[PDB]
Amino acid sequence: MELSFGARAELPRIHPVASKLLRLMQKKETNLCLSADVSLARELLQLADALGPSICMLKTHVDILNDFTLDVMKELITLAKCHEFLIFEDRKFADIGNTVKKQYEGGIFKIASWADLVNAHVVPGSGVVKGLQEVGLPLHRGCLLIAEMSSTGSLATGDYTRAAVRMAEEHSEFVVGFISGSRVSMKPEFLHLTPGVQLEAGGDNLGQQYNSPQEVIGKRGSDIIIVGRGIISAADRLEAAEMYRKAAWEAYLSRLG
Amino acid sequence: MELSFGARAELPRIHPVASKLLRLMQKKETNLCLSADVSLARELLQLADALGPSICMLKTHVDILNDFTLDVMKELITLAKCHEFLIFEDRKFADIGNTVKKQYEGGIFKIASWADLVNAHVVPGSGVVKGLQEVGLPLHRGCLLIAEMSSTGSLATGDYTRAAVRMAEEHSEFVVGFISGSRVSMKPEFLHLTPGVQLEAGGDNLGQQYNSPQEVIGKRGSDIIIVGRGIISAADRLEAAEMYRKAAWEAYLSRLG
Ligand SMILES: *c1cc(=O)[nH]c(=O)n1[C@@H]1O[C@H](COP(=O)(O)O)[C@@H](O)[C@H]1O
Ligand SMILES: *c1cc(=O)[nH]c(=O)n1[C@@H]1O[C@H](COP(=O)(O)O)[C@@H](O)[C@H]1O
Repeated sequence: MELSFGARAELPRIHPVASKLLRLMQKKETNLCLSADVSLARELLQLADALGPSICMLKTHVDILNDFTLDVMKELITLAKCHEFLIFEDRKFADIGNTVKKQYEGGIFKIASWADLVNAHVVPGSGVVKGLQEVGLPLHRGCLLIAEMSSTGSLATGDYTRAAVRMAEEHSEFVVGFISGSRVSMKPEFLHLTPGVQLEAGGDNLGQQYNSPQEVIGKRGSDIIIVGRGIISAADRLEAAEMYRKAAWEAYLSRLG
Repeated sequence: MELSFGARAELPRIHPVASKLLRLMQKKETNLCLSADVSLARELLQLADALGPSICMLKTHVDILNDFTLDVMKELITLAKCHEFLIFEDRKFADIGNTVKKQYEGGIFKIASWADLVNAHVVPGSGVVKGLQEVGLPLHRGCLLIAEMSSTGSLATGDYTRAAVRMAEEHSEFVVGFISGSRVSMKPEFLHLTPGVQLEAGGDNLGQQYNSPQEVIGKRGSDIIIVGRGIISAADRLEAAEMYRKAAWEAYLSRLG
């Protein structure tokens, strides 16, 4: 039984961060996350401002920003509130719990202070989630677990993916969904976000593989497309964003009815 | 037909970085890597200077340093050159090749500019290594692949571990060995480095598990122990470093002869 984003936002077990997201997806008619894979703060903020209306989420790699400061992140928060989107830092945590706790809270980035969402690899075992949760819980943050990857030779398959699902189910106070290539849980309170998305067929020269929004959202039952180069490489990033938005939104609408 | 570290340093297929490491290990009689898990530059630099003579390597998490600057790294390299140890950034890369390339070279940290060694998880497939190599090779760097993890519930087992070994063999120009709990490769040009080490049985509250140096080096056939809290939390960190060095060194001597 397929529910709209708006209905899912009111599910009994839903995390407030997942609720917030689903509500804005419904309101704005977007299930598109911009992967803002740029090196300049000015470009990041210019993309966030311009594309903000078209997106439900902006995904960051702050460790690639040459001119990162916390003040940059303050302005990004301002744009996120204005345009109504979540910020997701794609840190892809993959260490022991005691370490990831500090990497999340601390250092120069202070990721927990500005990121609504983060993600973690499950390879280290559930300790990884426990450590993140000690930081994220009071801050009303959420976490996505990496159940599958988009890249060639990914080992995130079979029993590995199944472990990802179990680990999410067991930490549903904090874990709000998955990075995956398709639906991996049947629990509707879980979000499925899918990278490796482009309109055109292809890949890159470093193992990345692309599937279309229609395939990912429509056929494979994912919720949100994550799109970097498909948009960022365009001349007009706004036009490209709208193209991806409409593709993902209509694929979603068709699955519902 | 087990060779000494000194002999392994001279193997025809040895990587230059491994060779440099192996030689200093023999020279200093140390197969101990300090995990310098601290939040202040001053403390990182003080531990490096004080414990430098006892260690073959210093493992960093730069993303937990509250006051990182490239100047702090410049100074660490000075100490590394003085005391003769390598710098290993435990970045645990776990993303697509295109992304890790930028995370390794770029951002605020510019890891490749100062870390002799980095490590990577094998979960994304070989693209993760291809991406890092692009930066690492011109900069005369090495990489370790994470074949096993020390934490409870680790998924880095069986076929995954085998996959890591194959990936290293196929990228021997850049990959110099492993993060593992035991010997995973029969090829003597590869290093094995083992975290999750303390003299006493136990663990932490967040899934870390400990085995002793004699167990790891002696019975399980690893080359180097990685030790954080076992040293840093001791009252006397110098004496602590010396105990771990002597344990790991003796264990190595015994396995050899
Ligand atoms: C993370 C996990 C994964 O399985 N695949 C990924 O590509 N990523 C990240 O998503 C973005 C993909 O961007 P693009 O191929 O659309 O440009 C990227 O930031 C990568 O790190
Ligand atoms: C990395 C990989 C692994 O399998 N286990 C690990 O513990 N780590 C890193 O090694 C250090 C262990 O420190 P300690 O338990 O001796 O204090 C730590 O920096 C962890 O991130």
